Amino acid sequence: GSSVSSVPTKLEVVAATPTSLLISWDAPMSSSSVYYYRITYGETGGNSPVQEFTVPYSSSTATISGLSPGVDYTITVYAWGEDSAGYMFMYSPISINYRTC
Amino acid sequence: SLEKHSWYHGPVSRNAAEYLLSSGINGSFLVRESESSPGQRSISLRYEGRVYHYRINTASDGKLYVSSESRFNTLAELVHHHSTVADGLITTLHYPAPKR
Repeated sequence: GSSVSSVPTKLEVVAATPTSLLISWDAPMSSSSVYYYRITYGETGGNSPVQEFTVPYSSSTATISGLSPGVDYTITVYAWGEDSAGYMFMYSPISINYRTC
Repeated sequence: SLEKHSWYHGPVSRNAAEYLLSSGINGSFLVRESESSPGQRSISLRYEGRVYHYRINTASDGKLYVSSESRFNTLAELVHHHSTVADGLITTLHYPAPKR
């Protein structure tokens, strides 16, 4: 019986400047075994290209810069954990749409 | 043939991958055959001194992938892709581990 879980479980975003966002998510349970997060962002819809970066598991916030004022972006945060066999896996990710201004 | 590629190590164990990556740097990696499930391949990837192990999945239509959204017809295409963008890996695939 294959299963997946949502990690992170809450994602908050706010415009920092017309060209940047502050984002934050919930720190994981220790039981989730998270090793890093991948953050992606790009224009909303149509499986459009994303820029991406990773932060370590000890982070629960990031900034995203170089955005276009007013443009709708989709921000997604993925969590990668390590299973009992010593292999990495992806939790089900969280996403939000947002724009500066 | 796959064995021509320095990144392709064939049947080596998880512990052997630690040895093969011992004097690696960030992005040093190898593709190997998994002992926890045969016919299955894995990427072992060094980052900040730790080795991370990823299953290479085979889709029902034969394509290969680490991340579900990015599937490829061949292992070479998969390695090429993840050498330019991490796309789920902790870092990009950079330097093949030396073979021993």
